Amino acid sequence: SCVKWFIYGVIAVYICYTLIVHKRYQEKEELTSSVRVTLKGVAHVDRIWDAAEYTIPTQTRDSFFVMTNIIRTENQIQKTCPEYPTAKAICSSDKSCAKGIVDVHSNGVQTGKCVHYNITHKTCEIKAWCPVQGEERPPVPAVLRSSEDFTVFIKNNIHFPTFQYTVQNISPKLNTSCKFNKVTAPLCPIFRLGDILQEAKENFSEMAVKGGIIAIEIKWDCDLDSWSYYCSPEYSFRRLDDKTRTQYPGFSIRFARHYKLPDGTEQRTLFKAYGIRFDVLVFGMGGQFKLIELFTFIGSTIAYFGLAVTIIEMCFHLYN
Amino acid sequence: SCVKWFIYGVIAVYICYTLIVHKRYQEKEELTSSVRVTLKGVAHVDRIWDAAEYTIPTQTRDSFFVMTNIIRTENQIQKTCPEYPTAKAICSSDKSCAKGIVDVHSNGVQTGKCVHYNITHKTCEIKAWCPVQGEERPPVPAVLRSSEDFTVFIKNNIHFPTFQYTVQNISPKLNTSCKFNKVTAPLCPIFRLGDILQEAKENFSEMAVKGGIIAIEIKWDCDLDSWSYYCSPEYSFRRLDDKTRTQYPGFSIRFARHYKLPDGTEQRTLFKAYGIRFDVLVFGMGGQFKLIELFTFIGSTIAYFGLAVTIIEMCFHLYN
Amino acid sequence: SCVKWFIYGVIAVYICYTLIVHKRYQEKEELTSSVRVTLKGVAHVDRIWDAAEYTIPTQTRDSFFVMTNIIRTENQIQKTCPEYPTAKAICSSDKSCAKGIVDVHSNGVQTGKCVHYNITHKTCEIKAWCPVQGEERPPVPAVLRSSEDFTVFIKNNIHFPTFQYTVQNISPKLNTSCKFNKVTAPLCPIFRLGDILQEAKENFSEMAVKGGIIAIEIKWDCDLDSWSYYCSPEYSFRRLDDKTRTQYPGFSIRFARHYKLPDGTEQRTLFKAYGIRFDVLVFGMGGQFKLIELFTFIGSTIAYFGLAVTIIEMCFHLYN
Ligand SMILES: Nc1ncnc2c1ncn2[C@@H]1O[C@H](COP(=O)(O)OP(=O)(O)OP(=O)(O)O)[C@H]2OC3(O[C@H]21)C([N+](=O)[O-])=CC(=[N+]([O-])O)C=C3[N+](=O)[O-]
Ligand SMILES: Nc1ncnc2c1ncn2[C@@H]1O[C@H](COP(=O)(O)OP(=O)(O)OP(=O)(O)O)[C@H]2OC3(O[C@H]21)C([N+](=O)[O-])=CC(=[N+]([O-])O)C=C3[N+](=O)[O-]
Ligand SMILES: Nc1ncnc2c1ncn2[C@@H]1O[C@H](COP(=O)(O)OP(=O)(O)OP(=O)(O)O)[C@H]2OC3(O[C@H]21)C([N+](=O)[O-])=CC(=[N+]([O-])O)C=C3[N+](=O)[O-]
Ligand SMILES: *[C@@H]1O[C@H](CO)[C@@H](O)[C@H](O)[C@H]1NC(C)=O
Ligand SMILES: *[C@@H]1O[C@H](CO)[C@@H](O)[C@H](O)[C@H]1NC(C)=O
Ligand SMILES: *[C@@H]1O[C@H](CO)[C@@H](O)[C@H](O)[C@H]1NC(C)=O
Repeated sequence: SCVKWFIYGVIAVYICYTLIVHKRYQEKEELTSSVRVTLKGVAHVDRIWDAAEYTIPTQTRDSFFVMTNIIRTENQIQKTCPEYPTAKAICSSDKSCAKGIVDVHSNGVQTGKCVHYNITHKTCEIKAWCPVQGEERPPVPAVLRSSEDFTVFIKNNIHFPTFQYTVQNISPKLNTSCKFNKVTAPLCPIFRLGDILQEAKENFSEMAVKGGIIAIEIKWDCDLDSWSYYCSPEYSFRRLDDKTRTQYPGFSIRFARHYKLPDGTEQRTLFKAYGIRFDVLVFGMGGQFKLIELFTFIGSTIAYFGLAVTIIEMCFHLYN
Repeated sequence: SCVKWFIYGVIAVYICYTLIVHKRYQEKEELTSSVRVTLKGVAHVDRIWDAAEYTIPTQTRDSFFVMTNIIRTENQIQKTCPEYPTAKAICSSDKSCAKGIVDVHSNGVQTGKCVHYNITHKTCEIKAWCPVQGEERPPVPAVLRSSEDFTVFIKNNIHFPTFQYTVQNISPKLNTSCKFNKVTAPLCPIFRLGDILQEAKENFSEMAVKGGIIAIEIKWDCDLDSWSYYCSPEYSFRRLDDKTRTQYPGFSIRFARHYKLPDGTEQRTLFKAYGIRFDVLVFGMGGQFKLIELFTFIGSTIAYFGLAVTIIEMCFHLYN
Repeated sequence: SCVKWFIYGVIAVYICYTLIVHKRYQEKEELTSSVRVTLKGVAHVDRIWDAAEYTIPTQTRDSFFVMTNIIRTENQIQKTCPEYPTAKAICSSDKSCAKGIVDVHSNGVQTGKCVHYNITHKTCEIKAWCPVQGEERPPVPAVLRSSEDFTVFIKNNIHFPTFQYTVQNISPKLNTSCKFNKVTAPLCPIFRLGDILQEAKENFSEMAVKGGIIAIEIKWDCDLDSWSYYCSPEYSFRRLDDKTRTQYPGFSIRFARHYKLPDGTEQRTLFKAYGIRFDVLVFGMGGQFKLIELFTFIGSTIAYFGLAVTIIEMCFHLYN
């Protein structure tokens, strides 16, 4: 009959483990998140890149983009010019150049003339925004590599609407001259971009040349009970784009700045901006004591394990 | 006896409660949402602010931004100038200004000289877009406070792909001259921004100074069965950022408008636009009768509670 | 006595079915996704529309927007002009035109005078960006209808962080000269926009006039076990806005390009750009064998079905 009370002890111990460890006495709710970011830093290389230059106006609620490398082509006007030298765009004679837009890779409608691109090579003439943008190989060191030293301030506000409870990842009074540390300052959400790529096992200088995608994962697992109150974030950092060269890594945005000359003709300045798009993913759950939950758990285990206790009871009776 | 059939009655009543109240006969599916917004309104304050002035192009699917307050600094050129005099940017001598150092408060790379801003205030000289933008105190009544009277038309379309059923938050014929009221017109998705912030227990005049974040929460709980058909939206409104002064509330975007002067050198106009970012959160579930589910429920409860019945009959028969 | 071991066989075959089909030996994990898109194509209509022209800078992680139809109003200056002829704006005499307080549909503050719009009709004078933008009905064939032939390259990388495993929807070495095929080339995520709308049962020519919303749904159901390895995406395509005359379909963005005249006064060019906003929705789950999961399943079925077996054993003895 020792085996019997061993089974009873196992059942009781399991019910208490489930109750306490899994907190079956509390209601759970998924958090509702709000993220805001503010960038600080300036790079002076052939131009002064403050935040207004290396950012685009942010209406998104979960991500933000920092420019790390730049290809700029200025004062381009709609006219005729040589195509950029592409396998299908290089020509020896006008017979190679078909009229109109031929493939999706062209920057303009082809006139059919084969015209010099540089001293050495010829290429198909096109009607386009001229001169066509032609580095195509981003600068050997990244232009805005200095962005490694920029800092980002991530204001994350979490809401449990049922519990009417709100938390943020900021200490009650925060000294700005702080840098995030897992143990010493967990409530300092100021991150050096280089440090972020560091925790993601990535080399900023290398990644900055062609861009990429970094996920800032903020996890909240919250107990709102007065006994054992824990509600604080856990950050992890991960690179989301395949780093391998053949698999098309990196990220860039294309944009233009349009101008009008005194004559009235429109002229534009075309940017291809490689950069890192940071995706801020905030998931989490929170729980709080509720009587209805405790009662339903008690009733549930009383029913189920009450049936188990009686069946095991009669089993030991009927056979011994 | 009495206690036995009391237990059987409790079991039967519970199976019925579960079946009907929890609708265990229907398959449930989580909705997939689509939001579009269109803003209407004009403010005449020193300039004519129509939608093209007080919004930025919205490619995001979950949110939209309305400008409420504005700081503009015009005709700034890349050169050297004094930093803006903010405490901890002030200096008496050149040793306080480190050379080539970008600090959290600085708008440019420091030259290392300490230079006059006023007669009275000296500050670290920097290479930056000059003059530096230095209000840091947004206009005392909000510039676009009148935006309180703008209206937003929120077109929400939800799909249940399994059920191949689609719903919108718009009445079958909608008069534009309607304005949302919780009870009188629930399917009028035209909202006065002031009314939204009112529903969020917030003062538009106050919030318009430094900006903020409002969540427009659209809840759908849908029964698609013909005998009890309910599928209509439920709106709630909540401010997501802590409004307290010390915890860094508000929201803004920085952007610039670039021009070129005749010599070709760049000059830009820098905007710091405080405003409200509205985040449209659409959550929801819908359910529809399915035979496979009803059969699974009947089979499940016959199995489990059939075993329970055999326990009570056989086992309590064994005794007495 | 045959019925008893028939019950045992049904239970056993069911345990095996659940184990194998539902893969109860696997830990399951929800997907973490990353999408990048790149647009390629050029349209020649009165101007050269390359990607910098028909797109807006995209910082969002789940969507992208292509312009299909355009209304442009150039050289708009703040001054007085007639309102656009909308029902509430047409007037025969000055008494209908109220001064100052405007309507939500007005483009500027009213002077209170009733002034000529055409030869034929008059309308209320306003202070606004003049001339007001007045087609209100987009061009009868869409101006950028040719975007049908543009291609989009959708780079999707999914991560299972617990299993430390990542996949992408791109073949291991991919030649760009591929076009997506459901069966022949499923790992070629290069789509012609026309073909996208085709798969969604939509006509690009038709949709291009007023725009709309297309959902590109990428589903991953992944088994990472070596003996049964499947991890590849399946795409579906759906139009999210109700295709119907009265229920307000279509999509557009408003933006402006500001210029300065030699005088220094502001001049702007106002765009209403109709287009298709494509939403890339990536959901999925993946699973991998884990010993703790298999053990918890073994223990659970031993517990539950051990009680069931003893119950029916006691029943068959005690009664027949
Ligand atoms: N990425 C970042 N890394 C580090 N710190 C950051 C970062 N982003 C923001 N901060 C700090 O956050 C403070 C509060 O900024 P916040 O109000 O949220 O947004 P803004 O900086 O746009 O200001 P605003 O809301 O418009 O008044 C800023 O004020 C100040 O320090 C700055 C500040 N400044 O930004 O210039 C100057 C200052 N003094 O004393 O000169 C004091 C601050 N402060 O105490 O927070
Ligand atoms: N924020 C808002 N608050 C209130 N109503 C809004 C708002 N946004 C849109 N509406 C109304 O919604 C009607 C349908 O808008 P819709 O046509 O989808 O708008 P878009 O700007 O996308 O234009 P489009 O359809 O592309 O030509 C509009 O037509 C009209 O009333 C407008 C309209 N208008 O100028 O937009 C004028 C009009 N009269 O009578 O002059 C009648 C309308 N109407 O009855 O719907
Ligand atoms: N929507 C699209 N439809 C079809 N193809 C697309 C699309 N988007 C991108 N591609 C192809 O993807 C190739 C790799 O581009 P990717 O690395 O993703 O981005 P970027 O082009 O910005 O990179 P980069 O800055 O050049 O390193 C591009 O190179 C090329 O073909 C282009 C390319 N080009 O973009 O100009 C020229 C070329 N030749 O031979 O001239 C060969 C390519 N190629 O083989 O992939
Ligand atoms: C001319 O252009 C072709 C195409 O890129 C290139 O291979 C060649 O090196 C260029 N020659 C000069 C003079 O730069
Ligand atoms: C100096 O400039 C700062 C700018 O905020 C101001 O606080 C101070 O009163 C000014 N004093 C004079 C004399 O300009
Ligand atoms: C006059 O303007 C109104 C637009 O409301 C239109 O009904 C009418 O046909 C126009 N007549 C012209 C263009 O002569």
